[PDB]
Amino acid sequence: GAMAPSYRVKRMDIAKNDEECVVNAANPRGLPGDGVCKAVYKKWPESFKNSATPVGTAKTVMCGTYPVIHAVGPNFSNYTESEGDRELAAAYREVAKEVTRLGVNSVAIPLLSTGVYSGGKDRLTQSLNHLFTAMDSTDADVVIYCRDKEWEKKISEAIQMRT
Ligand SMILES: Nc1nc2ccc(F)cc2s1
Ligand SMILES: [Cl-]
Ligand SMILES: [Cl-]
Repeated sequence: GAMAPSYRVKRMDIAKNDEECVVNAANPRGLPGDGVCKAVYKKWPESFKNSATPVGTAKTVMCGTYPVIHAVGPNFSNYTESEGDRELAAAYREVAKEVTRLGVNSVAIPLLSTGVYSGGKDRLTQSLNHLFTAMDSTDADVVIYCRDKEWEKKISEAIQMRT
């Protein structure tokens, strides 16, 4: 793992990450989708061979030797707040298992269920806290990707708060 495991946040295209593997905010059917999922499809299209997986799970497919971890957050349009929250926590726990199995020293990760799966709500804090619960016990350097200038500030603050 990383010598001093850390969290960082960058405001850029996750398709341009400088990490040893990437987490896709995937749909359950392995379709190209939109947002992060569309950029991942354009950069690593080979990774979508048999990528379909249920909500609350993660499935890794290699693009050459570069791992793409397809993590399926819930669509809060379809789920109750209670069941959506349980599936969102589960998806990040499956990501932590896959990152550990792969033996990577770093991972690029988006906030799951915060874009077109958010059901039109701000889920920054909900999704980030589930990311921390899952990844805190791993020793990989985690680099969180966002697009919004205000989200970059709010994620940076939440990382710095814990030290
Ligand atoms: N290509 C893209 N990368 C990201 C990374 C984070 C994000 F929130 C949106 C996008 S769209
Ligand atoms: Cl960029
Ligand atoms: Cl999303």
